[PDB]
Parts: sequence; C-alpha cells; structure tokens
Amino acid sequence: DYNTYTFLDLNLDLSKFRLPQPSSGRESP
Amino acid sequence: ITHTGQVYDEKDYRRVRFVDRQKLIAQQPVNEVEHRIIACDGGGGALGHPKVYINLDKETKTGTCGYCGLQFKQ
Amino acid sequence: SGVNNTKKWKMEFDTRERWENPLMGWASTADPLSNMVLTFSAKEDAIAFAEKNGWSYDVEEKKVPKPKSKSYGANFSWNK
Amino acid sequence: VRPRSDVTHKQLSAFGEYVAEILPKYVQQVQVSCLDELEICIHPDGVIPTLTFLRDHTNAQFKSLADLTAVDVPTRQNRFEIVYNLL
Amino acid sequence: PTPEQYVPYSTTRKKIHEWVPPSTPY
Amino acid sequence: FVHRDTPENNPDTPFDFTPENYKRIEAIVKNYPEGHQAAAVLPVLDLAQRQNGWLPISAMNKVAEVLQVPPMRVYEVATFYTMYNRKPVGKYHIQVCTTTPCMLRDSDSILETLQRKLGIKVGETTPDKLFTLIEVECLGACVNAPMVQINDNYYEDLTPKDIEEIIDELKAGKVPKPGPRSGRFCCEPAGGLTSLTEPPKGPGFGVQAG
Amino acid sequence: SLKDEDRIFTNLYGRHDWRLKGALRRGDWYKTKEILLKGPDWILGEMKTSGLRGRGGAGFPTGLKWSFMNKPSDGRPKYLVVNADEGEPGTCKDREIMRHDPHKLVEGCLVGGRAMGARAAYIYIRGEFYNEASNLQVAIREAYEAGLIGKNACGSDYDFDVFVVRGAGAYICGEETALIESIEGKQGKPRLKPPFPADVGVFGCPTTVANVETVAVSPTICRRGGTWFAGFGRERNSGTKLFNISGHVNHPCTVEEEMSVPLKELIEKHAGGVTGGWDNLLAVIPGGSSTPLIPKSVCETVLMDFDALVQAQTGLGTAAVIVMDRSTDIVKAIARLIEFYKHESCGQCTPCREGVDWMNKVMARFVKGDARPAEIDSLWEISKQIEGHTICALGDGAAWPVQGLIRHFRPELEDRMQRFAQQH
Amino acid sequence: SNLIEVFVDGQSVMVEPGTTVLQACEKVGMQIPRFCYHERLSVAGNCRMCLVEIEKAPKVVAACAMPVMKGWNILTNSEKSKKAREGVMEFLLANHPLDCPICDQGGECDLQDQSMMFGSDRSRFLEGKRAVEDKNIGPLVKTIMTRCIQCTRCIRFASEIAGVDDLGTTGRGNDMQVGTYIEKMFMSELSGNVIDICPVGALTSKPYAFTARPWETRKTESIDVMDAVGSNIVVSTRTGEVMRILPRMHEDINEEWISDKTR
Amino acid sequence: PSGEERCIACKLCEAICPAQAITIEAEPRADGSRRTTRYDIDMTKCIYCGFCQEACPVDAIVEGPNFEFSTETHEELLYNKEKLLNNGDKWEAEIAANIQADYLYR
Ligand SMILES: Cc1cc2nc3c(=O)[nH]c(=O)nc-3n(C[C@H](O)[C@H](O)[C@H](O)COP(=O)(O)O)c2cc1C
Ligand code: SF4
Ligand code: SF4
Ligand code: SF4
Ligand code: SF4
Ligand code: SF4
Ligand code: FES
Ligand code: FES
Repeated sequence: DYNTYTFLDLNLDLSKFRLPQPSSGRESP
Repeated sequence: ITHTGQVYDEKDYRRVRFVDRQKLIAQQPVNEVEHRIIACDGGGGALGHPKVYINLDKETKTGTCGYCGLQFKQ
Repeated sequence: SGVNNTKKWKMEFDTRERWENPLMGWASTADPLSNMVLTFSAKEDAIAFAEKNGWSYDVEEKKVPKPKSKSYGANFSWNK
Repeated sequence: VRPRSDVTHKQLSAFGEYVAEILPKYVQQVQVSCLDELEICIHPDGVIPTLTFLRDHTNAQFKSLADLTAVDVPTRQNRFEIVYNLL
Repeated sequence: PTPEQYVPYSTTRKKIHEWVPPSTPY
Repeated sequence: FVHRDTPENNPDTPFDFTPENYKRIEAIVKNYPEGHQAAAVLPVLDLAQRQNGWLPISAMNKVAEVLQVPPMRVYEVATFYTMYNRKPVGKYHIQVCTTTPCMLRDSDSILETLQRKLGIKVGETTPDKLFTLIEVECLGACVNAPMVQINDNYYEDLTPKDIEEIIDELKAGKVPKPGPRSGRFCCEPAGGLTSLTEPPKGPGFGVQAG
Repeated sequence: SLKDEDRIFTNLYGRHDWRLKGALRRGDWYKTKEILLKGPDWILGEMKTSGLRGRGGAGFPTGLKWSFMNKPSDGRPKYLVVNADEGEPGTCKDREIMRHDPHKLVEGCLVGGRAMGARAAYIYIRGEFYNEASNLQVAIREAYEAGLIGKNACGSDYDFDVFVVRGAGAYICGEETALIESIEGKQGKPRLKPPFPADVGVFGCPTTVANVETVAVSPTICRRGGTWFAGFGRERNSGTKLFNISGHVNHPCTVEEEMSVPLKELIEKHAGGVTGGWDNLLAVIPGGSSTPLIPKSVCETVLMDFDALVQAQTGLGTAAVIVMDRSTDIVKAIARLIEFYKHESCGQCTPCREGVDWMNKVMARFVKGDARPAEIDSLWEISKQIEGHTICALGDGAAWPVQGLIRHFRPELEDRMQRFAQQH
Repeated sequence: SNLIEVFVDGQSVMVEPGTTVLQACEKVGMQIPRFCYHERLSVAGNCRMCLVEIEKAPKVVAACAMPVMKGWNILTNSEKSKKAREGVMEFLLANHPLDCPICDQGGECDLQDQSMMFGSDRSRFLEGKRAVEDKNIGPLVKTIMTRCIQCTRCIRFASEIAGVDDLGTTGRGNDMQVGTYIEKMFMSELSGNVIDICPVGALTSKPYAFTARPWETRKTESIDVMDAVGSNIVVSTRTGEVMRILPRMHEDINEEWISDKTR
Repeated sequence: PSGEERCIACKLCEAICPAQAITIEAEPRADGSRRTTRYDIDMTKCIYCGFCQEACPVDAIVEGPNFEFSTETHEELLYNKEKLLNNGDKWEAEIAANIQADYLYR
C-alpha cells in the first residue's frame, strides 16, 4: 500500500527525531 | 620483397650476395557462431593449437584466436 | 615476486662489444669472459676470487627490503 | 618412489663408523646419503693412508678405482674437491 | 601416393636509425 | 558488465534530482554518520532508480557527483547489486522466484503462465514496455512459495490462474491485490492455525520480578 | 511443548495491530526504563543465563557475542547493526517479525544498545522487501513520537537513534563483515575476520551484528528473565525459535514452536503432514539451502536443535525446513542451489569464485547424466577444497549441499550416470 | 619487549607485535606462496593461495592476513597446507586461458612457477572455460584480461601507490572483470608499474609486446637519467639492443617503481 | 591449411635447442598477431636431436623426412625463415602424413 517514495519521505520526516551524527573528523576517507 | 619486406638495398654491402644466385588469413572468411564464446582447436585437436575459448561477445569485434588469426563473427 | 634468485652473490665481468654479423645478422662477441658469471655464497669469498685472479672488483652492498608494517585492520580505518 | 632397501642404509652406515674409528686421524665427516652411498671425507694428508686401508683391509677390500674427479666450488677456499669413487 | 642457390640473409630491418643531416644548408 | 556509449544511454542523457528528489537525497546523508556521505551511495543510487528505471551512465555520474565519491565507486555499487537496473526495464519488471522453495510448488509453471500471457520468454521485455520478465532467486516469503514480486508488490501463494489474472489487472487497469491470494492467513497454516489461540497475554504477565 | 502463555513472539500471523497501540496492548515496552536502569551488566547476565543462542545462520552464544563489544569505548562510538536481510532461501522467518510485530524489534534495538553502548542501530532490511520496511519505518517514527526512542529514551538518560538501510538484492550482503561494507557504501564483499567486528566494524567503529530474531527476543527475555528462556531447551540449544516449513507438506507455515522438538512433531503437530504421507520424504533440508539435507531414515530419529543436528552432520542454521517428496529430482533440486550460489557469491575469493562455478557446471551435467560415475567423488574433492579455503562462510555453505547429495544419494546419481550411457 | 615469540616449524622467530603469519615466515627464512599480496600494497586476501596451518588449529589461516599470535607454529610444509595449495591452484588454472606461448609473461609468471612448485601435476576441469572482452586501457598497457586472476593488485596500486582511483571491480560471480567500467584510458605517470605488478600476463606492455622472452634477456643494473630522482632500473638487453627497462628496488630512491617516461 | 604460418614465436624451440642453433627475434605483425621476423636454424650447428619437434606447442617446427640436402657452400646450410617455410611447403603433404601416423604415440 506504498508508493515508491514512501520510505525516503518517511525517513526525511524521521529527521525531526535525531541527534546530530558524529564524525571521523576528516574531509573524506 | 619478403614477409617483413627484407630489402638488402642498392647501396647495401650485402646485396652483393644474390649476384648470380636468386633470393592469407585476411582471405579467411569470418566463422559465424551462435554462442557467446567459442573454442578454436585450430582444427584437428591434437594436430592443432592449445585450445582457447574466444569471446565473440561484441559484434563490434570479431574475436581472433591469437594462434590462427581466424576472425569469428558472433 | 619470488626471492630465490636474490640470495647468492654473483660477480660478473664488464660487458664488451656485440657487433651484428653481416651474413646472418646474429649477434657476435669478441670478449671471452662475457657470458661467465661465477656464483659465490658470501661477499668475503667473492672478493678473494678477484684478488688472487687479479681482476679489479667494485663490490655493491646487498640491499634487502626494509621491514614493512602491514595489518588488514589498518586500511579499514575511515579516519585514515 | 625408488625401492630403498634399509638393509643397506644400515650396513653402510655401520661401516662408516668402522672407518671413522679405524682412522680417527684423517676422517673429518662420514655420511651415508639417502641414495644409499657412503662418502667418507678425509683431510688431504689422509689421501695415501685412507685409500691404502680400503685397498688392503680384510673387512673392507676396495680393489678398483672407479674414478678420480675434482668438482670446483669457486666460493670454497679450497677450490677443488677431489673425489675418489672406489668399488 | 596414387643460380638457384639459396643465398642466406637477415630478414629483420634496420633497427637503429641515424639522424639525417638537414639538407637545408645553414 | 561493460558500458558503451549509445545515444540512448550516455552521459549526454540528462539526469538531475528533482528539486523534491534532491531534498530526499540529503535526508539520506544525515541518516548516515556525520562526515560520512559515501555510505549513502546505495540509498541515493536507489532514488536515481526511483526517478528513472534506466539509470544510465549519466545518472551514476551524477550520483557520484552529488555524493562526491570516485565515480567508479558508484559504478561498482550499481554493477554488484541486481536491484539497480543499468538498462531500461518495462513498467512492471515481473520477477519470478525460481529457486528451491519456489521450484517446489512449481514456480516454473507460474513462469510458463507468465511467459505465455506476456507472449514473451523469461529475460525478455514485451514491446508494450509494461512488462519485463526475469527469473530472480529467493525473494524471501517462502512459506508462500508460488510467488512473483512486482515492484515490491510481492504477490504470494499464487496459482497459475491467479498469475494470469494479476497480469490482466496490470495489463489493463488497476493493480491486483497486493499480497497473497489464498485462504491462509498470512503464513498461518493453510487451513487455519493451531497456535497463538490464547488471547495476547497482558502487559506485565509473568514478568520476571524486577 | 510450548504454551501461548510462554511465547516470545506473540503477534505472529498478524490478526493484531502491528502499531504501537496494539503492541502496547500486547505488552511491549514494559518498564523499559527500569531495564536500562538495571544496567548493561544486568542485561548480559540475563542473556547469558538465558542461554539464548544466535538465531542467525550460525548460533553463537548471544551473551558472549554482545559481551565482546562491552569493553570500554576507545573514543569511537560503538554501534548496533541488525541484519533484516532474509537472504537464506526457504526462510521467511524474520520477515514476519518486522511486518507484524515491529515494535518488539524497536525495543529490542534499544535494549540491544544499552547492552553495548551503541549510540545508534542500523537495520538492513533487504531492498527486495520495500513494503516491509515502510511498515517498520512507520513504527519507528511512532516510537520516537512516544519518546520510546530518541534522546532520553523512555526518560532513561540513554540516547538511541535507530535507522533502516536499503539492501540491494544480495544474499552475501547478509554476511556479517559484508553487511557492514554495504552500510559503509562500498561493494558488498565480506572483509576478513581477524580484525573482528567488535574491534572494528561499521564505519570503523566498534560494531556488532545480530539476526533480527536475536535482537527481538532479548527484551522479552530481559523482562521475563533468563531462567524462563533457559528452561524451554536443553543445554546450549535452549530457547524459543520460529521454525519454517516450506515444501511438500500439507500446510506451509512459520510455527514459532519451542526448540529441540522432534522433526516429526514439528511437521506433525503443525505443518499438517508431509504431503503424500510421511513415507513420501526423499529428504529434509533442516536449516535452509546452506545446511546439508538429511534423508528420511535419519530424520525422525533426529530433532531440530543445533547440537543434535551437528551430531547428524547438518546445521540448524535459519531452521528453514525444506522438504522433498519422492517426486523430486534432487540432483536438479541441489543443482539449482548451486545455481543459486553462482549467481550470488561476490567472487572476492578464488576458491568460491571458480569452485562454485565448477560445481555448477558438473552438477548440470550430473542432472543430465552426461558425466561418468568417477566424476561424482571428484566433486567430493572439489567440495572440501572450497569448504575450508573460503574467506567467508558462503563457500562453506555451497560445499555442504553437494556433500549431502553424494553422502546419502550416491546410488541415484550413479543411475542417472548409467541412464544416459545406455541410450548413447 | 614487543617481541612475540612464535615458532615457524620450531624456529621460534621472535617477531614484533602485529607481524602477519607471512612476515614471520619471511623472517625465519621461508616464503609462503602468494598471489594477491605485495609488500607496498594493502593486504586483500583475494587469492587465499597462502593458506597455512598454524599448529593445533582447526582451519588453515591466511598468511598475509592473520597477525601471528604468541605460541603459534606456522607449519608451512604440512600435509594440509599443501592440499590447501594443490586445491587453490586447481581453481586459478581452471578458468585460465592456456596461451602461455602468447603470454609474454612466459618465464615471468608467478602463476606457472607457483603451479610447478605448489600446484598439481594434472587438471580435472573437464568443463568449459570463460572469456572476457579485451578493452583499451591506453597505449602502453595491453590488457589481454581473460588472463586476470582477480587478485586486485592493480585496483590497489591504481589507488594506493598512484592516486588514479579508476580501475575497479565490476560485477560478482565468475564474471567479475577488473576493468574500467566505461572505456577511459588509464592515463597517469606510474602507469606502467601495473604491468610489473600484475603477476599474470593479463595486462602487459604493448611496445614490448612480443620482442623477446625473459630467459634470453641479459640484465644489467643501471641508473635512471630521464628524471633527477635517479631511480634505480634494470636494462634488459638481448643480443645487444635494449629490449625493456623495468624497476629494480632501491628503498630510498625508487622502491620498486619507475616513471612512464623512463621505461 | 588456411595459409597462416603456424609459428607464434613463443621461442621455447630456441630455449630447448641443445646446440643454440635456432635464432628467433619477433615483433607484432601489423595484424596485431605475434610472428617471427627472423627464424634462423643453423643446420651445421644443429645435431638433429628432434627436441624442437617435441617442444613446439603449435608444432610449427617439424623434423621433415628429407635427409638429402647436401650443399656445395657452407652458407647454403644456414637456413632463414624463407628457406624453412619453402621447405615446409614442399614437404607439407608427407610431413602431414608422418605427423598423422605418429601423433597418437606422442
Ligand atoms: C553468505 C552468507 C549470507 C548470510 N545471510 C544472512 C542473513 O540473511 N541474515 C542473517 O541474520 N545472517 C546471515 N548470515 C550470517 C551473518 O553473517 C552472521 O553470522 C549472523 O547474522 C549473526 O547473527 P546472530 O549472532 O544473531 O546469530 C550470512 C552469512 C553468510 C556467509
Ligand atoms: S566465499 Fe569468497 S567469494 Fe564466496 S562470498 Fe565469501 S568471499 Fe565472496
Ligand atoms: S599468465 Fe600467461 S604465462 Fe602465466 S600462465 Fe597464464 S598464460 Fe601461461
Ligand atoms: S589485472 Fe593483473 S592485477 Fe589487476 S587483477 Fe587481474 S590479475 Fe590482479
Ligand atoms: S616454432 Fe613452435 S616453438 Fe619455435 S617458436 Fe614458432 S611456435 Fe614456438
Ligand atoms: S634439432 Fe631442433 S632442437 Fe635439436 S638441435 Fe637441431 S634445432 Fe636445436
Ligand atoms: S525460494 Fe522463492 S521465496 Fe523462498
Ligand atoms: S596472499 Fe594470502 S590471500 Fe592472497
């Protein structure tokens, strides 16, 4: 019962409930 | 003259030798095949070349067994 | 990547003329001691052969690969 | 695999000690190779003595000289390795 | 089943090619 | 697994995430750890596939661009996974599971039915461009063995007739019933079930002390 | 055997709301704060006493596995990876948990992290299941709304941020070192084990991987205690497990029954019965395609627990029972599983790459019967070359079905050998 | 301190922490057979042709990979570690195209020798072989990649020693081909080293395609004059004309690599 | 039979020649194939061991039946690729019959 963009959009919404992620500390591996 | 055109020259110091004494696959049709890959015993098995499998996968190029120089047309 | 030919010391005589042969184009050499390469197990013994035979020598120190630290885990480090 | 007969490996080894004891003076090394052959090694001075004992000893008569050869190991200080094979 | 001597020669080419001097005088 | 320039598929082919898509793209980026964007290539590559099924060489180049990774890095990811399609696919891309559980229960027959109706062989696409048939491997959901995933629809427990019927709905009209087409309740035993009859135990029921 | 009163997963086969409201009604998220408050230690004692074995392909003591990454943080965030890829053929086991009782998974992940200090957990549901994930994603959103997950989970200071990652149709993605690389965004090729995942994992940070069933049961076990779980089984293979029966049986279904139950009973009490009568059983695949099939005479004698199966030379694995009546060409049945593995192995290692393709070519000839009888033990020898030399276990897995076919069905393959030779 | 004591067959070669199984064998003096491992390239474990048998252990270990631990005995010439090589060499050779009299890495093959020394006397692959499609990687390297043993040394060098990061693996299964997905030439200095580093003769040098064969080449050790790094090099001369210049190792100046210009 | 010379210049006939008789130097023919620019058997150096017959993978170099090739001058005995290829064309029918008779044995 879901359109192709159901998941990603849901994930975009999930952002309102997430801490700032941590980082390795480099520009690019 | 010869295969790799050996031409002892008009000025060479070796053309002296012959004085008084004397010195095909492109024509081969392209073997059409059905399979993506094909073998090439060279023809006759033991009396041919170590068998290799050629990838006639691109019509762009007719695989050429490095031993017979036979082009195969997918 | 095999290292079994980097084990024993060899002393090799200096290279000399290799002119083309006119009749067949084969390489031709006038130096007898060209193809001769004697194999000696240790640097000291090879130096001795040169001194008693009277040939001049210029020894080159063996250079062996330096130890290199490797570990599969290290490259998995996103940090670096 | 070659048909090794241990019966030999032992008997020849035993002779190798026999000779080593009989001529402690010149024998430096003695070994029976896995190819079932004995190769007493002697100081150069023991050439005359070791051969004579083998040519004229009841328990080891080695009457004929199969060959005398000299490998040349240039690395070895003593370049030549005179080898005498006896039957 | 029911003059012609083979003269031997090298079949390779010139290999090392020398620099032709410039025919333009200077 | 090699790509060759063709007018239909080339970097020339135009691809750019819809203003809406680009939005999605970042949502992906922060889900992953900070300082880490490369990890999002797959999820992103998936949205390029969501945008367009073809996903040509141009699209992968953009993915690498948006994700600032070695382009090859994206090319390797696209080639390794079957989910991504580097060639245009039909509207449905019917995928029949033909591995042991499904082989058992005659998945092949279902394949035959599908092929017949589509009038096309497996691994071939109808000219209508609505159907593309492929013999995919275990898609999970084996208890329901006869099976044919259609763009995630994951129809299950299907008998040949049902398959053609499903194609019928797709061929002309709305989608068929997403999910299985049998009496079994989910993966309950075919005729009813013999477990979990008791009403759900109360919260705190038999809770280990402290 | 097992009573509804004594069941870990109590929402199977739907029939109930998969949402939080229904899950709460069922009794999920109970005193979760207290659990976390008990302290990571308390949770691992629970798991340890529980004797919960890994419900994944290979069962490793859950307690020890989780314990490893319980060592002090070295300044890198520890992580949780929950493999929701139902790759093993014949295994719809996990799909049920997420689709029907997802919130249990959510809480499990939270409890999971508390056990190992994971700031966050990433759930890799196979991309094939697009529909499945959405549901799970929805539930997760709700839990954040409830405060269940997110900062100060359930009020407990612990902060956990759960994610869902898209798989892309690869069985190997399932592998523990390879799930990580897919999470990392590189090609899904299993890394080596010597730097174990605990020490180095996803994004090079301490990481642990669990079968979704393993993560899901940890909260119930924590709340209901270790002893409860311990009692249901024998020695190590101790616990409630979802067993799936697919193929040649009256009613294919995922029972959920307790472990160490007679193969016969499992397929008898549930699963109706072997289609066509128990005697119409050419062979049973107990743990899925990777595990060797066992023929009928051995089967009822043996029961489904990992210790008993290893005695039997087969693996409990995902406990996916695939059954083959006397109406099947096993030579072709196992042959497609080798075709299942040539279309799927990563090709990173030499023994699996060429070896699995080599067995596929020989197996196809074996089904035709073109190959001579001497080739059959040749495949034996090719099989063990692959078994001990592979970088990951899939080469381990490809060799076992081949070994099973030669071990118990050697006369049948010889006849297929004979059949072709006769018609010339 | 920091000297793990491990026995390579009983030699107790005390090694520093983190020494890989292979490294210990080197120190004791042995050389574990190996296809995917290059000293100055990252360990990958692709070939697993180096499987050895640490004593009292159920499975054989990957030499290039296992950090040796304390008390281990790396039995190298055991009855097991030879079936672990007699059976790998069975596989590398199975999909290999036998054009050794085409492969100009004829005597320069780390796969025939290892076969002739760690392999089996005969083949059992009665099935058919595979073939890949030769592509263009440039005007210097001839990639007859049907030869490739998927050892991923190139993909490493092309990323780790040189920063090209172009060459990559494409696909899975027995048709993983390690060639550029789109045909973009591998244009970089340090390019020709791939030839020297691919032990197979899949990609070799196009100018020195078929002019010689290594046993004949007389090898004189000399110095690079094209650039001022003065990289050490070996000039391979046959019958008096130079046929190839390939690197010879100098730890400090060119450690096994030479420029595209000076070869 | 097509007309493409069998030799592909692997040059191991040169390697196993006990007398150093065969000299081979090669370069890729424009076709891209691999062929020998110069193949010189010095018959006076040759001791007719027949190992070259043995060693060749494509069996391009064969020991032909003719034994009567006595020559007035020493140079004639040295043979380049053109004489041997010409020798091959003249005796191919019998060489093929001879190899046909003995290949099962080898
Ligand atoms: C080829 C291959 C595929 C695998 N697929 C899965 C899978 O789909 N799901 C899974 O849980 N484990 C899978 N595994 C096993 C995992 O790598 C890991 O051992 C397991 O998930 C650990 O879970 P547990 O600790 O909860 O038992 C696979 C292993 C291999 C070698
Ligand atoms: S076995 Fe080797 S090849 Fe097969 S999957 Fe594991 S790693 Fe990739
Ligand atoms: S690489 Fe070239 S030489 Fe080495 S084996 Fe394969 S073909 Fe023969
Ligand atoms: S090309 Fe040579 S190096 Fe690159 S992978 Fe294939 S074999 Fe290893
Ligand atoms: S003759 Fe036979 S062997 Fe001598 S080079 Fe030509 S092919 Fe190789
Ligand atoms: S016969 Fe062939 S091999 Fe024997 S010597 Fe004459 S040429 Fe060399
Ligand atoms: S095999 Fe088709 S879904 Fe289980
Ligand atoms: S060298 Fe040990 S794995 Fe390749």
